[PDB]
Amino acid sequence: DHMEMEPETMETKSVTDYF
Amino acid sequence: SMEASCLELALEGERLCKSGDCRAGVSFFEAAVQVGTEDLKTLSAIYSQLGNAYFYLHDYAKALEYHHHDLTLARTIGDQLGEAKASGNLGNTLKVLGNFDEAIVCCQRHLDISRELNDKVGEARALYNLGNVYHAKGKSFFPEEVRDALQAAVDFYEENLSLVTALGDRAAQGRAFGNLGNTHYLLGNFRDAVIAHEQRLLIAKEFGDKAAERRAYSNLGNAYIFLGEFETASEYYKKTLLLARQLKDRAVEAQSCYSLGNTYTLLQDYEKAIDYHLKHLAIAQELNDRIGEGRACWSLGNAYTALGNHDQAMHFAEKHLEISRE
Repeated sequence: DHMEMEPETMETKSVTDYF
Repeated sequence: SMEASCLELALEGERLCKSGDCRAGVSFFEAAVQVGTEDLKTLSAIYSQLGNAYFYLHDYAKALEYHHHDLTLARTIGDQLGEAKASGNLGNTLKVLGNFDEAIVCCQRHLDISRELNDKVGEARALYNLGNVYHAKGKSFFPEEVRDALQAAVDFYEENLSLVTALGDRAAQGRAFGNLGNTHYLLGNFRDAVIAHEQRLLIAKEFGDKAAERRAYSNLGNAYIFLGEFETASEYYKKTLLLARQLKDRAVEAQSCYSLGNTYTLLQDYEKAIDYHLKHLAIAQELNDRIGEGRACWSLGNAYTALGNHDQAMHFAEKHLEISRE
């Protein structure tokens, strides 16, 4: 019985962060 | 200028990745790197997006390379927020690659920096990541150090749940509850696993997230098996099956049937066991799942042997020997 895990999150950046 | 073309290319990269075309988007980010730019801040965000895109394409070696460039550039320019983010990303990539010691250090840096900056959103995200790494580390092996890794995961998930409750972030609660429930399951805290997966189920329903709903039913089923509550467990696997069909997921439908087969065997209702095992056997051929086909054969051989049919037992064992060789 394999337990099913929740997805990893990742942190995100955008070139538009600096507009 | 170079800087303007670089931005134009990067924008298209981000558009394509958001639209779910990571392959096309990667090329635009790589074109943007090729053209180049003096703005190291912009470049850093392009590396980070490449890292994540390769991560989602399952090229984890490439993901690591790009997140390491981002981490380094974040230090070069003294962008503490960017350093924290790149560290979390590197830690998550190391975790998938099975490098748990370094993953812990990187994820811990994401957290420590998030606290220093009083960034509650980042802090919370880092605690979820750390829970994940300790869970994977414990599961990869209880020896005391293994129990301690799993218990630290529980603590990290609980701390996360506490902050994301203050933040009103329901999707984050969903993720934490699910992985907390799996960690409780590994520790043998089966009642606590149900409680966590029940909360996860509720949140899945609230978002209309059918696959999360299906995961939760399935995880609840597994916990009830180890609680000796086989009837309740079969009832949850019935919910996953109904959802499998709805979703037109062939593999997931096959698992539910297998799971039900095993559950009736534990109840000692051998006719139903046979029934669902056959349905699993069928779908396993269809998906080109050879491994599955053998398992069904072995399961069916054991059921027919316990039922009384000593002929079909021999036939499926006969079919089990074939598949195993093939």
